Amino acid sequence: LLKILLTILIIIALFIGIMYFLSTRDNVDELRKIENKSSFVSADNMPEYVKGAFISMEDERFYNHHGFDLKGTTRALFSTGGSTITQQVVKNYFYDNDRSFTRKVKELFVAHRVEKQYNKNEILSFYLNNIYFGDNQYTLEGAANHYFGTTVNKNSTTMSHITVLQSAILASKVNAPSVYNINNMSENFTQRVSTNLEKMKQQNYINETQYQQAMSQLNR
Repeated sequence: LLKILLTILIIIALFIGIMYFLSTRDNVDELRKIENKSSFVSADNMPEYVKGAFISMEDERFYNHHGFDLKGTTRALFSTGGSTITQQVVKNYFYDNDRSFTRKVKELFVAHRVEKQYNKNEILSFYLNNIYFGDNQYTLEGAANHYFGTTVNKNSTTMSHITVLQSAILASKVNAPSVYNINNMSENFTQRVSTNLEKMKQQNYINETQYQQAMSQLNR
């Protein structure tokens, strides 16, 4: 008996070793291809409320972990469905197409590589720069200009910068239901972006004067 559960260990292992060999490759720095994007901006060149508008909702402890976050993985494993900003990256670039257990696992193997190789600001720039804001917008810059006419490059001087409110909108589309329309937001959506403005105030990405600003704006 103690050997039957063993013979199930080495198969999961064999399957995990199977899993590894299949992640290769799937090789970064293919990930660096992103940077050529016409409207590519880098996170260091954005406001900190824009950075946090995503961090706080999606990956509340980004610069901490090294790819995997178990307290959000357990919540996904229903001790309460979160992906690290690193895993989303991986998936979005490579696995944008398919989901399967045999993918989510190797997606852990790949995300590991990208933490090994890149740094947190690089990473988070692939994330913010290859994601869908539901209008055929896959860059935060594209989406920002496209929905509000504002920019996310803090060094910008030609276009008007992006407001606090707007950040929580775009952060909160990223993983909203395909139904959640930024052009016309639902009571259900306009409460989702709020769950967000709270997570930034809470996490200190914004102050109470900025916070009320958005929520008055949201209720405008």
